[PDB]
Amino acid sequence: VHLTPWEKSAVTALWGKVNVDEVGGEALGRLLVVYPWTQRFFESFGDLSTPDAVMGNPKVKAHGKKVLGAFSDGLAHLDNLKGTFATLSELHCDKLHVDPENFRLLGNVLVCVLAHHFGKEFTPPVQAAYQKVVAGVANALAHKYH
Amino acid sequence: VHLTPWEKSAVTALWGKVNVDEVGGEALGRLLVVYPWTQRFFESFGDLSTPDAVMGNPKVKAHGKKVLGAFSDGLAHLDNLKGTFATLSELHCDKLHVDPENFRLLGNVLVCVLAHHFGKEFTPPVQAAYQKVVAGVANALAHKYH
Amino acid sequence: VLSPADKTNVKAAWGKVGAHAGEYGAEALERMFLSFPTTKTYFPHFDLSHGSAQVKGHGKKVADALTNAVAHVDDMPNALSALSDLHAHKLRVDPVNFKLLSHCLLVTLAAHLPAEFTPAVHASLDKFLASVSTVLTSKYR
Amino acid sequence: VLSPADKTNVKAAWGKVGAHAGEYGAEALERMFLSFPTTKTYFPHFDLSHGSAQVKGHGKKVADALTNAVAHVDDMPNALSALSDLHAHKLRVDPVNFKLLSHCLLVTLAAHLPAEFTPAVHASLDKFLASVSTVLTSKYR
Ligand code: HEM
Ligand code: HEM
Ligand code: HEM
Ligand code: HEM
Repeated sequence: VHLTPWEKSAVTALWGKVNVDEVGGEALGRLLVVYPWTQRFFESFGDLSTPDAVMGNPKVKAHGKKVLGAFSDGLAHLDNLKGTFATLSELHCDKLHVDPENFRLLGNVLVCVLAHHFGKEFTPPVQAAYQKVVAGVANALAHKYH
Repeated sequence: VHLTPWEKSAVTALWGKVNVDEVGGEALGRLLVVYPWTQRFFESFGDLSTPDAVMGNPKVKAHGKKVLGAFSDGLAHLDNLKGTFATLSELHCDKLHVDPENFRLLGNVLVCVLAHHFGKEFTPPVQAAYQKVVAGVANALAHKYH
Repeated sequence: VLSPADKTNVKAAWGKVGAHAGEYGAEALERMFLSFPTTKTYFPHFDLSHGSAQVKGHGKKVADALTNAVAHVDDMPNALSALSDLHAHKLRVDPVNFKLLSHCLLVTLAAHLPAEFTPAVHASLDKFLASVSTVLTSKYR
Repeated sequence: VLSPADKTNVKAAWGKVGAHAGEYGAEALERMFLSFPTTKTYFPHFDLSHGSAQVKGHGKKVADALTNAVAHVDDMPNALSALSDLHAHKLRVDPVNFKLLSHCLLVTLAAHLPAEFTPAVHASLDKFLASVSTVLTSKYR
């Protein structure tokens, strides 16, 4: 959504240190662990029995890098998240049939993962900036639902 | 809000048959009975200890008329509820300190009241139309919170 | 916690729904599908048109579970045991959706029970639906 | 329902917090006020600036009450009885804000427990804060 000029820079800065592939697998992995019902969409992924299994699942990691790579690209379009994610929105609603609530939940996990990996650097203002980002991305992906 | 042409008609048509004063008191009263915590804002109103006390309270009935009156007035501006409730939004935040969730709770109640008052005339498609309206009014009223 | 008054209110109003429980369940589903499109993501295998055989079928199932819950308001977790199992381990319907259907079941009841839907009964019914939802979501995590 | 491992995980993580709990409470509050401004509607009597005496003090209170809950994890309803009474009868904070503060407590812990905050502990801590939220709001109606 509307971040301030400084918030947009805080986001941009922090993200320059983010290994998208790793944070992607980590974030999606924790989503399946903390909110196990999200696993409903990934039966084909194989072993998702324990946290160590989910986190170590190669399909989970690979899907996580895909999901976060798309999220990453969208950061270059902060002022038009609705437009940049429109196609993905239709796909998640029409083909994938994914409840938008899942996007909000992954957003919660992503923030926890950033806080975790960055520590003190992920300050309250930096968090506020990313809250606007994950909320905007979730609203943008949910927008074309019908 | 983003209603379709027919939805805009259904809203106006139904609303014309609405007695704002009667429905405003009913809706505000039911808000206080159904979600008792909302009473936090109306200490000056006096007796609000029981459902009958609340529903028969003159101040609740008066405030209901005022609130739904502003809601009614807003229905003539579905094209820009933001600008319409901008001042009110700033007032509920800075002066009254009202949590925007209260606006959504009032919306749920109103829909129930419209359902109760109109019976089957409040068809599923009419409700969907009113859902976007109460959602949009709540959103417009929340827009100026900071 | 459903007080004795809540249980009395609930049983009276549900008692009034009676033979229409099936028709009401199907109507609440439709109200939900229309007002909150996201909920349809759980029914891609369903024909969701008005008067659908699947909607009617599922609406009757939903209503019957509610009838059972009401007849056992004093021990719902036990009465809805296989049901909380089904939603937690198979369906996996995100918890936020339960409030949407509760809202629409309330709306449906309001539209059908002119005399019965008093503010108090309205309050008791809201609590009851939230209880059923709490139970149905109890084994997710 | 918090499992045995959940309670083991919670106690272990919160123990690590240790003497920093109050400081973390204030940080959690600051993160919540900034990321979710609507929660500030409940503190119009507070100086909400970074480092304010009021937020510092309230952060300690919230942390201690969480330490109290951790100490009585098998019976939180009774242990937090006076607090659930307070929130339901006086403060009357709408139930939705509890999830907001829980999110920021969880984020504050992640920010301070590089080694401790594993996926499993993440899950248990989230469940824990949700339950504490549930009891503090259990007497709302
Ligand atoms: C930040 C939000 C998300 C982004 C940007 C994102 C991105 C994507 C992308 C780029 C694809 C591949 C689609 C294609 O181009 O062919 C995908 C697939 C998919 N996404 Fe999302 N996604 C998000 C969150 C989620 C969440 C939270 C869920 C559900 C827990 C989800 C479930 C799926 C599923 C089921 C697939 C299909 C995987 C398969 O091939 O089996 N996504 N997503
Ligand atoms: C559709 C929703 C609402 C609208 C459009 C609305 C409208 C109004 C208006 C017109 C005023 C008077 C402003 C003035 O001229 O000074 C007002 C005041 C007030 N509203 Fe709202 N309101 C809404 C919902 C609510 C809700 C749900 C709450 C909280 C439960 C709330 C709490 C108040 C309070 C406490 C006052 C102060 C005046 C008094 O009652 O003494 N309002 N509102
Ligand atoms: C709040 C009250 C709810 C009740 C009492 C309830 C009850 C039921 C019942 C009785 C069944 C049929 C089980 C059987 O045939 O063995 C069922 C299935 C199902 N429910 Fe729930 N449910 C509730 C909420 C939800 C919600 C909120 C959704 C999603 C918006 C949902 C989605 C489903 C789905 C996906 C099925 C299976 C549909 C099919 O394939 O036929 N349920 N539910
Ligand atoms: C994990 C959840 C929470 C815990 C453990 C908690 C704990 C407490 C405690 C220990 C007190 C002090 C009681 C006393 O002085 O006797 C209190 C006060 C307060 N809490 Fe809660 N609370 C929680 C959530 C919330 C939420 C979500 C809000 C709203 C955003 C809230 C708003 C307040 C307010 C307004 C006060 C009074 C502050 C003052 O004037 O000093 N609390 N809470």
